[PDB]
Amino acid sequence: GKGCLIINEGWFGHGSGSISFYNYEKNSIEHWCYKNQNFGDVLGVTSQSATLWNGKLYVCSKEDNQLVVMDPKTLYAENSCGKLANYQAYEFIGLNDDYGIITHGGYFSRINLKTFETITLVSVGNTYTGTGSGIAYNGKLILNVNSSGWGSPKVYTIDIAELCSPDLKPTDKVAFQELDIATYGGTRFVQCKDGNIYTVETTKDGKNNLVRINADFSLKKVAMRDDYSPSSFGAYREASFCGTPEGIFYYIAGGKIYKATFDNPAPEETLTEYTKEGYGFYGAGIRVNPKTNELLAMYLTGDYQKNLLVRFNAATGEKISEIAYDGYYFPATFIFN
Ligand code: CNC
Repeated sequence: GKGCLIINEGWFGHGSGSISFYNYEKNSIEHWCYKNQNFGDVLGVTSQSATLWNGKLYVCSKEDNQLVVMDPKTLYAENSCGKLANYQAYEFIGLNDDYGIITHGGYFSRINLKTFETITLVSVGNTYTGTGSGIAYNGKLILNVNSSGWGSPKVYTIDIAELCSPDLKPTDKVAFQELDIATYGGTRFVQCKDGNIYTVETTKDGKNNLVRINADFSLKKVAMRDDYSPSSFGAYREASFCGTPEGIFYYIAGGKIYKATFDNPAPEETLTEYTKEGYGFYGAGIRVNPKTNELLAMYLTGDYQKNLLVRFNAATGEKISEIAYDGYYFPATFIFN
């Protein structure tokens, strides 16, 4: 069936995160989709992020069941990992066939994708401040470090081959370089068909730059809208910044959706002026499906009891559909398969 997955934080203090399914053909929402496919097994507490990697869906939770690896189509569990570490799991970042990264509120971990052995790296620069998103690119991990913490760490690059050493120990001072990309909050990484990476700098003074990272790791910057906000490391969520392989980017700025490019990074024109009265953005806020030309938007009310998903045309901004539903879900992000 045509649709999208919604990763839910879940109701902190009351139950787990969960996976909902917005069926577009039915214009219906189905809840607890992982649970109902896996004989009552559940995600952890605060399911914040998921990642597609080598045909599997990795779903992170901050606490308890910190990682579930599942089939993207069926949601049948490959591995329900339980607690990986004494650090909160934020995101999964793929390195290769053998290894991934788990980001945290302080440090980051290497995870073996066969065994689930989790090694937390405690002496890699100022990654003690927290790690957000990241991406594997041209033999390097590009890592969103919490620039708001002590020492103002900028984006790190780390050699994947060094990270993937079979002799890696938690105290190894794995070499890094800093890129000139301040990330005072959480950012995201988009790979385009040019073979470059796109991300969002947010500086100490709150200026937002769209940053192209080249295959050489040299930078080109252009100013985004000043009213763009990253996600806060105070309560880590995936940032709103996303985009297509064609170089069309989307972000939330001043509570409105913008379509942007590298040539038009700070648009005055919105994608849409859509509101529903008393619904505000939550979680990641937006994600684009490049395969369908669809932008999905997630909202809830001020008391968190009522939820809204809206599906737009990603080119023109016209509303295709919406669905309103009750419950303490706290939507985190969208996944398209
Ligand atoms: C609103 C909110 C929320 N909060 Co606060 C945020 N942002 N929060 C707040 C505020 C509560 C009061 C208010 N203004 O309504 C506010 C700003 C004070 C707060 C505070 C904090 N929050 C924090 C975080 C990280 C979190 N918060 C969430 C619970 C995050 C929530 C999201 C979620 N998925 O649950 C959240 C969006 C919704 C809570 C709610 O209204 N639920 C409905 C209500 C009917 O249920 P309830 O059981 O009575 O809710 C109570 C608890 O949620 C409690 N509480 C709230 N946050 C925390 C955090 C912890 C660690 C603990 C033990 C309790 C809480 O306060 C609520 C009383 O109204 C969280 C899941 C968000 C996220 N997705 O990461 C997350 C906890 C993750 C985890 N598994 O540990 C802070 C550490 C932020 C910071 N750096 O200061 C801090 C810790 C407070 C503490 N207890 O020590």
